[PDB]
Amino acid sequence: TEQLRVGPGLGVGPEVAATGGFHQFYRQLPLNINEYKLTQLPGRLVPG
Amino acid sequence: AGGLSQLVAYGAQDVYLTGNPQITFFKTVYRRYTNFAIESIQQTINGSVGFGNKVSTQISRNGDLITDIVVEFVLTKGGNGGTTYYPAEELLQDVELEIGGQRIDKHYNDWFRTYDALFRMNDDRYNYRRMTDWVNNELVGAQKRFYVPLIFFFNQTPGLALPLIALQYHEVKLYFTLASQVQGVNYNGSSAIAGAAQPTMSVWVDYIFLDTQERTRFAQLPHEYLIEQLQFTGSETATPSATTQASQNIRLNFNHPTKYLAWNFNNPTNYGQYTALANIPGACSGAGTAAATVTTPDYGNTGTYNEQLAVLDSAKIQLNGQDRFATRKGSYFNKVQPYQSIGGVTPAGVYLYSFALKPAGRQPSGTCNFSRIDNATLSLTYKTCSIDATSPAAVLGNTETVTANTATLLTALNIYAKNYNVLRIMSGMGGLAYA
Amino acid sequence: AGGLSQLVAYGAQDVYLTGNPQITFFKTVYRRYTNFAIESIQQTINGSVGFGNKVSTQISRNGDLITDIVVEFVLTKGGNGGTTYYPAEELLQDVELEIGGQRIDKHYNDWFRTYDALFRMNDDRYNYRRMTDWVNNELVGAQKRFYVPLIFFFNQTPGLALPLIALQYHEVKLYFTLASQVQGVNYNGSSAIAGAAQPTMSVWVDYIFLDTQERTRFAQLPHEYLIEQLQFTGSETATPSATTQASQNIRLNFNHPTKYLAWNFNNPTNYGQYTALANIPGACSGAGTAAATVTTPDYGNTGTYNEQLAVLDSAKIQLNGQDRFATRKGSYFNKVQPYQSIGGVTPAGVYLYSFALKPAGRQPSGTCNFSRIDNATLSLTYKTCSIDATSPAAVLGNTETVTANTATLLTALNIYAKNYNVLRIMSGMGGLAYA
Amino acid sequence: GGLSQLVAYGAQDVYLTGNPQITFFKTVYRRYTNFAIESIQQTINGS
Amino acid sequence: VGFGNKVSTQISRNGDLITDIVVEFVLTKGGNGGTTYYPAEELLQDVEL
Amino acid sequence: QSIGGVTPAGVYLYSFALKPAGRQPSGTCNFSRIDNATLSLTYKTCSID
Amino acid sequence: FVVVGKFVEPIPSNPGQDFTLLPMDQTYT
Repeated sequence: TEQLRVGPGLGVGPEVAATGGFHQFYRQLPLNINEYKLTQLPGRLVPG
Repeated sequence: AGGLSQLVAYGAQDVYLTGNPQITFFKTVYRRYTNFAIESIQQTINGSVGFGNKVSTQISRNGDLITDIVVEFVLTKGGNGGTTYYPAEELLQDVELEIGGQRIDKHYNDWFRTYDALFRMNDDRYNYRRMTDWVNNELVGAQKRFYVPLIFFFNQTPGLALPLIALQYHEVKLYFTLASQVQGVNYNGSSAIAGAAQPTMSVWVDYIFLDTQERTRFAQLPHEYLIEQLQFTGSETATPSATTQASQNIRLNFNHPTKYLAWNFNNPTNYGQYTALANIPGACSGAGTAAATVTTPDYGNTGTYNEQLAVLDSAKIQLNGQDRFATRKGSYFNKVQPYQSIGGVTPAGVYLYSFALKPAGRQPSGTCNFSRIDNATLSLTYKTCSIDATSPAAVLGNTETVTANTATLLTALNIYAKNYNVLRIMSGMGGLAYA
Repeated sequence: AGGLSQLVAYGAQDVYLTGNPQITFFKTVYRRYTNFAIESIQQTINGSVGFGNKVSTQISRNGDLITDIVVEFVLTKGGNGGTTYYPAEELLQDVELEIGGQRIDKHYNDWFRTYDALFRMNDDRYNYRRMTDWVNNELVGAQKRFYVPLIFFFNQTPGLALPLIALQYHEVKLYFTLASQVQGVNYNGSSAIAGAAQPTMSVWVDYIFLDTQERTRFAQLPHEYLIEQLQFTGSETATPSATTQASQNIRLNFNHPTKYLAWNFNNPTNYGQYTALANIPGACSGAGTAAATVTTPDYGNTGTYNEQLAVLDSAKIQLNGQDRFATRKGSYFNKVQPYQSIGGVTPAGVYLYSFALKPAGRQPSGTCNFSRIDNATLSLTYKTCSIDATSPAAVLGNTETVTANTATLLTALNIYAKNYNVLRIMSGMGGLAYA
Repeated sequence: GGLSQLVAYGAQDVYLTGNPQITFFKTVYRRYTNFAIESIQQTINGS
Repeated sequence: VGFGNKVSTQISRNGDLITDIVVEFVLTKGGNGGTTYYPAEELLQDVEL
Repeated sequence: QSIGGVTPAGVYLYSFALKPAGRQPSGTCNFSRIDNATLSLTYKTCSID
Repeated sequence: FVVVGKFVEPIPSNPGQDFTLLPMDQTYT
């Protein structure tokens, strides 16, 4: 066989043996669950 | 020789500091500013003044803008030195700020105590104590005028002065609640002090008088101010015991971009008591001697930096069930957070967690917007209350995870959040942008 | 009447302050900033933690930038209150900062002590002590967690947050040396304390998580940072004697634009001892009593402001054989220098000479470039050690040029220099521009 | 962790971080004129 | 506020329209049951708009 | 104000409506657009024999 | 996409030799 020996590094296809060194740039943020359950009501005034 | 011998020692590494210079430190150009004047004007207080009463005042239109507000109180000691603890602060139970008929903010005596304990420091903190307590060993009957500066955003920087001038159709009011009792003034622990004087109260507002063009601009142009607000809810503490480490998940009903959270545990009976009582100097009434009783604090020394008497073992904040940061010990929140973010010293039992680089400043420096967080939770772990508080050795020589048996008296939990909002003022009216 | 009466009192002498005004004080503008979040994350320590051991950690790539670093220790008391002195600091003998395999910087326990002595102050200093020592009269067996902040250039401000994200192909490491002995923890003077516990250690790094705009720019663009470094050379003191004023000329093997020099004399036996021991109330173990000895300090009170116990009579710095400034007395370096330039209070035995207007700040403000000085030398004159330290009258009533006979124990000299270098980062790699 | 705060972005954040003007992580130091400071004893006239 | 005193209030602009007004009072019994008759009503001697 | 009947001790009502006894509605509070609703209670001291 | 430049710095005073530290992009498909 060829014995590929893939290295570290995520966020890319299998064609890349290594992408990052000690700190890869790829980062993922959480989906911020229940974001629709927040209304964000504005403020209003009273009759002067 | 002399200073010239240093100037000659010039090379490549100096270019980064002094090449193509932009400034000089030896010539300062001061900025020309507008013409203004400041006047201290007394406000009229409606409603009977006395302990436990609710009174109010409307801020007069003497100037164009307002900044500092200081509340004066006159109290007489109901007992000897060592019997009071920040009594003027205790007395001003709360204050509401209403602009245009809308609540803008609200502070509580405990916030003033927490705020001071956490954000003031050094000589400013001492001068503050001098204006709210008796600190020169005064005796029973001593009369003193106290000053309790308010800490609303417009009372912290002139930059956020309220433009009464731009609020032509809107009133600005302060509502004050006076405590039913003040320790060492009209009550001693649970007992009333017969004959105690009722407070004399007066509210002072420092007004800014602007010159012709600046006044014109304020009156006619729209303004928006980025201001601070305090969010606050009182909770029941998952009180620890000699037999267990209590823990508690507290869902935080907070909103808005938050600079920081602050909290404390306390004995609701004894104002400002954030720590357990013990027979060690200052930790209880009579501490260190035969009369030491670990049921009542040495009121004049109620606060302490002695962590052993604190009850928080560890804590974390979770957002939507996910850890915000790794769990840290109570001393992290008490000593490290303030070191990093404030630079002062925080008393045991008072905790801070900042979402901001510099939460003590006016300028936002990173916030946690809870208006976009479904479930914000503060997770607390408490210390084990197994130490016999009447035995100094038991207290002073013990381990990290334990505290005094008297620490179970700290059953009240106060959680605060300091956030930003926007005060929009225009066309004679104003209020806050967000709810 | 009132404030308006001041506004109208306007004329020619006011033009310089308010004519053609540029600014106001009553309307502030906060600047909008790039979105980020800060998280405190625990690192993994390799090597065995214990007294005298060397351990290390590679800072993980969890966030983008790093700022504060805190090394936590859990220590126990091997004796009663008064037997320790900032033991967390004594324990952390040194910390070395390595980036890309290059030594960027390195701190020593003595520097942490010197640094504190010169730059922290007021309640910052007190809160700082609370995190490194036992300050509430704790007893033998007591256990506490200590927090020793690191003081590398990036640990003092977000402004220099190290862009780990821009260092894609380089390691960032901390190497920590733990002292073989810590006073009042595992040793008492020269005596080991049987049963003493080994320290528990944990090191935390505060990470900055950037939003996309900046996370992208930091990763893609080159960077340059003007940073500070500590240079340190240890040497022997021209030990003074009752029969003579010792003098010494120490060639200073320093380089780079130096913000300031700092130094102290010490008894290497006792961490933080920069002064002589004496039978005056706070200067020695048992001082003021029949048990007083001037061979051992009251450790909890090791530091002092009593210059009578210090050994520097006078000093000057020569550059290439030429006097930099006229010779000044030791008290100039101990009291005046920091008054004028820092604003804190420096303990006896610690000296500062600044080349900078603000040695305590980040902004360069005048430096002495030692990379261009073939021979810089520190010239010292010592006090005469003829005062009988066991007699408080002898000490307290002495003269300017003399000190304690026990001042001859301060045989070690530590000379520090803080300088400015340039950190450059490009294409995932970096290091410092000058050697 | 910290990423969970970054994502909590809403209408109220435009005032603090929208159209950002500054950052906190790149201090720009002012370049200044080169100088040195020396403490020199003066002659005092009169007894 | 007290017996025989005249007090007044100006209504704050805390909303657009107003309806109900409730005057709260705290009174105590100066004697036993059977001694009072609608005492809070008696107390509020009159109200002028 | 809202119903016109008499409620026994221990039973409490808070209306977000002018007339909660009707069908219309007169008015409502939409809790589906409120993220943190809470009822805050203070209890009496249980000391009476 | 990384930006590699020349790093404009002042001329060295005494020597002309220094450490280059060429950029490298460690990634292998």
